[PDB]
Amino acid sequence: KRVLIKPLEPLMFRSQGEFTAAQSLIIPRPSTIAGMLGYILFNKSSGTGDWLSDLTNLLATIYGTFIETNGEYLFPLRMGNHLALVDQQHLINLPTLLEKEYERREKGIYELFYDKNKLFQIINHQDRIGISIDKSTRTVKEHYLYSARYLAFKKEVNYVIFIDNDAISDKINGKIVNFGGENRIAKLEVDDYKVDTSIEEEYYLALSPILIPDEALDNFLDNISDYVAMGKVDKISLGFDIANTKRKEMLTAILEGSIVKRSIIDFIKNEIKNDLRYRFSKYEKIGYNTLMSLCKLALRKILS
RNA sequence: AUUGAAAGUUCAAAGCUUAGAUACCCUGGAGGGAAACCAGACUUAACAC
Repeated sequence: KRVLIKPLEPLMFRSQGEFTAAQSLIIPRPSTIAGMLGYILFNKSSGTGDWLSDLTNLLATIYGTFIETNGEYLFPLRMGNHLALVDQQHLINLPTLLEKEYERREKGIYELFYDKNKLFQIINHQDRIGISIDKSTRTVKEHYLYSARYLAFKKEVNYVIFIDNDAISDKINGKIVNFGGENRIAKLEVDDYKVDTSIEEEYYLALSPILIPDEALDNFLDNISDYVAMGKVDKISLGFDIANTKRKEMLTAILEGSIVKRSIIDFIKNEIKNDLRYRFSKYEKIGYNTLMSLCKLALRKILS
């Protein structure tokens, strides 16, 4: 039902190329969680060139990711190039604060992203530099000096997701998994948890990157205010497929932690023919289009 | 079936070099070899009567 991913050690979720150190994301993308879960549930017989088909077959609908620090729940929130983790008690008045007056707008939002921001109390950015040594000289092998900015945790942190199917939630319990990038470790634990679904509010929080079908890109973009009140829109890669050893895709997405307006739902519902409808239904199945209500902890997918 | 897999911050490297516990500094100042004390005490023996 509810799955807590507890990182045993600093993590690495590489983003935006490798070219001082390569930076890590705060919240891992849903493709990473889906890939770890499929890695657990894998069987070496269902192979197909469609990574997400073989991945949707291995599991069920996964709901987006947030932070459980110590009983508290933190949620991503971005204003544009400004990520933060806030407890939902500060998301309540947010829509009121959105089309509130100007100076009150900046007062409130910059009090949220700076003092109410619980990111740095939780997250440290730990640069790690490694090298490679040739086994006969015992001096650094030439050209092998790499760096990466890992995501260290000051206090114990969990990533929270919700999975619908309860059959896999038995062979997922207590598994030690290779969560993330350069061979780091996290533990999964499964617990029964109660979460509402599909509330009809006006302002939702993108818990996961809301994908855009690359057909309504111009449509969605040239009038952007109609769908997102605050957040970031960026072209993101969908990761790396283990089977064929390639990058996955690139799609414009509404980065997790954005504030979406109810209209976006109907918009996405009107711009998908059967083909890409099935495609993006799969995408949502593995966990991309997850919304939460600023009211309370109540999730819903956009299409499903 | 994870923007993945793989990769030792490793190698060489003397806390060394110059550098005086030295300079100035009286065992001196104060302090009576003094205080007390009789060169004195006393006659005895013998026989005669």
